[PDB]
Amino acid sequence: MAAVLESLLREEVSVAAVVRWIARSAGEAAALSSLRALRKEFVPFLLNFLREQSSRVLPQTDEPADPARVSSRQRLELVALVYSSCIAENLVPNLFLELFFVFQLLTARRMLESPLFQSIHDCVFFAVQVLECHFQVLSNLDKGTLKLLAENERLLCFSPALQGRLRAAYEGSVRAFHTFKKQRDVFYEVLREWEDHHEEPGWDFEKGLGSRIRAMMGQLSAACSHSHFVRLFQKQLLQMCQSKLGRLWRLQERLMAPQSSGGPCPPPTFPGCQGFFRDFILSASSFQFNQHLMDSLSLKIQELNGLALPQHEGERKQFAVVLLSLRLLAKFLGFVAFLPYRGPEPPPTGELQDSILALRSQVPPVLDVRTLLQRGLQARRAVLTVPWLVEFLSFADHVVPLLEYYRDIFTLLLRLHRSLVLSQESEGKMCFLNKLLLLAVLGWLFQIPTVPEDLFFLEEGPSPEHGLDNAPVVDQQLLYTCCPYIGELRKLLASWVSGSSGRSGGFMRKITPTTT
Amino acid sequence: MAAVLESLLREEVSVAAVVRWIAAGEAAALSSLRALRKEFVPFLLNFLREQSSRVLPQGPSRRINPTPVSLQEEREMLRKERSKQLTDEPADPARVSSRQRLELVALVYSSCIAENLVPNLFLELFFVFQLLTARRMLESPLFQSIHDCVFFAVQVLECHFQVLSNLDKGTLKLLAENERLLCFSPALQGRLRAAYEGSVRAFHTFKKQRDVFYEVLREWEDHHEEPGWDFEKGLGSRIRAMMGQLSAACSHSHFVRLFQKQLLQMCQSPKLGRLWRLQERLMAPQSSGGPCPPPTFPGCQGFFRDFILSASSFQFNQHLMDSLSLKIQELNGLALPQHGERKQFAVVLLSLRLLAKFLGFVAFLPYRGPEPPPTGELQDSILALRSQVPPVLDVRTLLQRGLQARRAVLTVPWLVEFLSFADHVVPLLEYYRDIFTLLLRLHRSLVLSQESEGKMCFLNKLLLLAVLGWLFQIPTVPEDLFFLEEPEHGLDNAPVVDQQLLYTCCPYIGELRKLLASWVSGSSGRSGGFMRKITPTTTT
Amino acid sequence: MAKVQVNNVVVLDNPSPFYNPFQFEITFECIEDLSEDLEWKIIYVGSAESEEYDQVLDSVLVGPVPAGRHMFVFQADAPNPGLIPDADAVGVTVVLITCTYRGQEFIRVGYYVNNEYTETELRENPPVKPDFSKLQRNILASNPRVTRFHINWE
Amino acid sequence: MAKVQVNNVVVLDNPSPFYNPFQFEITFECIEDLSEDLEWKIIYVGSAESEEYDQVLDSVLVGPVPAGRHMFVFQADAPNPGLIPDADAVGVTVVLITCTYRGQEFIRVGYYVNNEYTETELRENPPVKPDFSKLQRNILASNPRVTRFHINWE
Amino acid sequence: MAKVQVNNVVVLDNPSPFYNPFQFEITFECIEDLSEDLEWKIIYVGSAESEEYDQVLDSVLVGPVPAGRHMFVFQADAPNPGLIPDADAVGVTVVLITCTYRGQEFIRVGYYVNNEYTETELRENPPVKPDFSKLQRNILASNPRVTRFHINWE
Repeated sequence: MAAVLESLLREEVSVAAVVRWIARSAGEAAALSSLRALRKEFVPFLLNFLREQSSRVLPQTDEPADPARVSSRQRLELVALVYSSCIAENLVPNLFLELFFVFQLLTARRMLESPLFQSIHDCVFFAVQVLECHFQVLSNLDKGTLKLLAENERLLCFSPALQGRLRAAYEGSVRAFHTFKKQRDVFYEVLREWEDHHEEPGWDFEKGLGSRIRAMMGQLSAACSHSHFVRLFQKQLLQMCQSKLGRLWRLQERLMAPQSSGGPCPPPTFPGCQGFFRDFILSASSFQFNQHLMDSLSLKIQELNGLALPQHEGERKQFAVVLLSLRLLAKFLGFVAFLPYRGPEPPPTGELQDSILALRSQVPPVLDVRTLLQRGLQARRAVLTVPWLVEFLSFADHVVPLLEYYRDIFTLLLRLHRSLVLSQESEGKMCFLNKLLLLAVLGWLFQIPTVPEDLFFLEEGPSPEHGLDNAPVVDQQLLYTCCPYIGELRKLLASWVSGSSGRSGGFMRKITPTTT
Repeated sequence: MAAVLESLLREEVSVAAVVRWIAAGEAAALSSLRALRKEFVPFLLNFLREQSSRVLPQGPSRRINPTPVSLQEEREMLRKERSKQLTDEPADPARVSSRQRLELVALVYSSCIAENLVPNLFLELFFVFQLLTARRMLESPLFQSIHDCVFFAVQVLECHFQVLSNLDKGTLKLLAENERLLCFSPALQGRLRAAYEGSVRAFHTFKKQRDVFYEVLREWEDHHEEPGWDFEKGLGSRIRAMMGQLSAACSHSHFVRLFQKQLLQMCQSPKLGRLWRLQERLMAPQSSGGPCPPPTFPGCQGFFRDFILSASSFQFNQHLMDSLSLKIQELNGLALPQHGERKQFAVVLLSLRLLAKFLGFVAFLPYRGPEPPPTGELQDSILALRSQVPPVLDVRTLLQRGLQARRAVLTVPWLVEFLSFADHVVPLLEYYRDIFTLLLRLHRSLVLSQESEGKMCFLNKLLLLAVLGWLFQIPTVPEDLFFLEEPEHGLDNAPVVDQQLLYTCCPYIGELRKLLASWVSGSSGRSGGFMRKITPTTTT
Repeated sequence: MAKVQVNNVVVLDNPSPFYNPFQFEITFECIEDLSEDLEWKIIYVGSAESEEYDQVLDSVLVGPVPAGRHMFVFQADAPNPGLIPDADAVGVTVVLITCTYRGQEFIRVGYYVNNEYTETELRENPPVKPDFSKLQRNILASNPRVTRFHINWE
Repeated sequence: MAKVQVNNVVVLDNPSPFYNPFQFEITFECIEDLSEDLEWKIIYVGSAESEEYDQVLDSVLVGPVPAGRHMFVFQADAPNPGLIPDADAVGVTVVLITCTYRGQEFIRVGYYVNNEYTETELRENPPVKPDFSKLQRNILASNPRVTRFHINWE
Repeated sequence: MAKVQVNNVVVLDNPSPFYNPFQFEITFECIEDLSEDLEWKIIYVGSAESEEYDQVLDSVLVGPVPAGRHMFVFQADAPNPGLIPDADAVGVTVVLITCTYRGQEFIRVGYYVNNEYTETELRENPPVKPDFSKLQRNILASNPRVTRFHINWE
């Protein structure tokens, strides 16, 4: 709880003044400086207060919305201005998670000086008012979202100008021994067996393939030819995992959708074909195999990061392939490397902690990430290197943030985040799509339970060539593929009109099953 | 290769000249054989071992105690069945074939040994003791008789008093009692006689795991000495289940701590005067492994080796590998005071050697392949694939820091032993080449005949030379490394090394005593020639 | 690991006319007793262009679930033809089955559905207005579809 | 009844050359304790033409024997080739094992011994003088002969 | 992984007087056929002081070994009493039995030897010089010490 909010609500200081005071580093400054002890606590206090207020409204005969039935106007306008100006100067870690919250507020249905949002109309008016300040971000979403958002009646009721602007924006559219051969034959047979039988119900991977794999590994260890097996494994993984007839594929895409309730920020999980190798590696339980795999993957990752991509201003498609391959390889390397230390218990504070830090800090990391990030960032090319680095750290354990080595990397990332302005194009000299991709991928990193939540807030302060940065290399398809969670805004919009007619709801009709 | 030997044999140059050259017309004459300087020592060595092959070896009222658990009748049947079928020679100086050539060869050998050009000193000494220990059967071949061999061995052995005076009582007793040296140099035997008379938070399941581990060890030490015992067959099931439970409970740190503490506590150390000496016979090392035996785990250290080989889990190895590295790093920097009597040095060294041994064994386990990379064109691919991963311990920096501030004796042993368990490809890498060349440079400088240069105790130099001479005969390290490659007062000055420590560091030194005892145990030509042969009996 | 596994799903009354209710028999086994009641849902895909045309046919909540295998029969009503656009009225569609624990989906079962006219002339020349009184719906039970997810069961 | 019973006799080190010593593993039985020493002898038959060529190889004395299933290994030297007749040296002959208690024997055991040349060219035409330096001794342990006596045990 | 292992060793003829030759019974198991002949040795440590009084008894070769398990009995002659120093001639000592393959030793077994006067007055106070006609040899078969080494076999 802070005294700044009610003070500003009661007409003491300008919103821009507090936004500059929070972002940077005559009596208005002195009055604001009297509450210096609450400067850091303003943002989470405001976010918790707003979340708690919506509990009355959010779903923890229908009446259409009416702009003339609002309870008040001035307080709502001030709150909306504060919220919009907090996003405009990047006071919050993840923009798309905040866009999901306003969209949820937009579809309310039923049920300090005074509690706010006492009626549905107030909530709808708030949602309309805040959304009006972010035309640029919405204009670059997919076609289906533009379809759904341009036909809704709430926007027409509360702001015909917004409906007209969105409607106009629609038109924009597109040496080895003999036994190695026998082992590779067995491996191909196992792959075919999984390719065929993994889909039918009742299948269990361990019970059906927990015997032949171990024997294969044992005989391979006896023959001592792991290098060829690892090379074949890596080649197969890279070749296979990546990848009217326009109706079958579109329909089938429903049946391979991710978890429905996991959005907008879900934990990492291998989708589809990539899920095969995870259980193979888990059930192998071999020391030599893992070491060879780590060496090969590290060498492959380091080799690909140094490609000199030619540039012209024709078209080029290699960028998507190299980026996706780098992402996959980094994810697998991160999963394998930190396997031993993935403990489910955080380290309690006290003298006992220092022993763990001393013990775990004297071994070098499997891949020097810090120098790679520092060298890359100096010569632009940030868009090529940031995503896979983010993927690598996503699988770390609880100790890693407490270690000294990675704190410098985290500080560098935080310093980079604050420079990613969206409106200030005149000085950025950077394309919009790259900004949107980098902001989305950085904003997802801070939501994982492993990273401490307070690291984003408690920092006093963070503070030349022509390369791959300026070219508009990122495509909407690439952005949606690398950011699978962006599309959940459309799914929430679709449910607005689907659950309208067939609103049964209750009468849960308990049913008791049977057993032999 | 033999041109230099022929020139030196026929009185053309001086031994000192060629010794200085390897390490005004004489310089011009020697410079005519410039391209053959590097091959002189190996050629001379091989020629010596070849000429030795003529003489050295190639390569009734009885009573019993029970243990609990007329002849005329048979003659007719026998006839029916048969019809139906129907001294040692004495040695003295006077029967030598030659003196000048033998003296020149012996002097060259001694000069080469003294200036530290040979790879190993003790191997050459063991070869001199073999040439001194035989009894039966270019311009011209050497060694027509045992006399020639005995005279050559005695001429070489004359100039090495200082090394011979620092071993234990037994070898000096038998060397002073020798029946043959009396014929060739009474003064040397009197000298060694005077020397002999002159010498004097955790979970509850961790308790169950610890109890199981303690129960397991109580099965090994009381049944590992009965014949027919097997480790993996008898214990390959309980250990895996306990280790899986530990991995499920994610409590590897405490178990690793207990394991390391127990290993350090037990593996050091747990009429009596006659029993202790008698017991040493049964625990003797391999009778044929010397003088350069391969690394092995004698005593109680072998239990942990089999335990690791049996467990084979990913999680356990990483924790052990980190903990041993931390313990090794901490112990190197201890500031041992120097001044009464100090004993902590022995404990520190014996701990460091064991920790380095176990870390080196665990770390290189995945890569210990059977074969080298046969070619020079495909090999660079594996070299590139291998050299990228950083090592588990910053060993090169530790060695460089240690030598910069004296402290030589406290670093070389455990570092040298750590490289022992390396695989076959290591020496080809870019990183370890600096360590190996630094070790070469250190080895060259140590000379036993000079003491004014600096201040190093004699036993320290002996220990360093003996340890460094054993690394280069390991089969994994290629032999061509030696020849092709071409401030404060502190710990290195105080006399901290004793005879007991030296004999405990290098057990292979004592094989010289075995060769002397073999001579006197063979007091006659017992049971020579053909031997009894027995056909085994088979059962089903 | 998942505490609940679905053994086999068997299709009933195939084929059947359009107005016939959907029927399924679900076989599943649970290793240990659960702490909350299991819920099931069925969604019909009206069209492939958008998710706005989905019908929520029914949802049931199973009673207390002890260890062991369990079997039960599902009954649900037919979809309303009015909400279905004509373009996707005749063709191929998919029906989905989902079960959630603690409000988290962890198994999704899909079946191909092909709707086609019984009569020959209607099959060759369907009318402009899709007649649902003469359409037969078949279930391709030969090719079931299953997809699983990792959830926090505790 | 016989207090001492010979259960089995096992022949060791067969086939072997001539100079190899006889090695018989024998297990015997005792109904009750024996108060005196058991004397064993090994007797080699020299010739079937006359009894003057038989030889005595070795004899042993067995300590006190309590009731049980005791066992010991009998060892005897090779026969001296200097007294065996030339016509009988090459061929097949018999060896005998007997037991004596208080100067009188109660059991006689006889095995059959083959002295056969190994190499075929010597087998076809053996020389006039037998050559013990390369001949071979074979024992046909599969067909032994047994004879039993009644003895004044008391 | 070693191929040939010993399974049981049993000592024979104990206790016995000093002049009796040593007796042993060894059985061993084999995994796959061996190429060259085996070799065995027996070493007697005369004096507990040092190794200069070691007496070799005998060394034999074992014929070709097929796969399976075998058994045989080893015999060796008595040691020479003249070379034993009179200080070690009464008390305890160690007897060594070793095996070598391809000229490499790979297993060693040893026993404790008890040499004591049978007559109690000589056991309480022994004579100034030995009398080997009254000494008895006892082998502690209950506590056999063994040790096995890893060697090259191919």
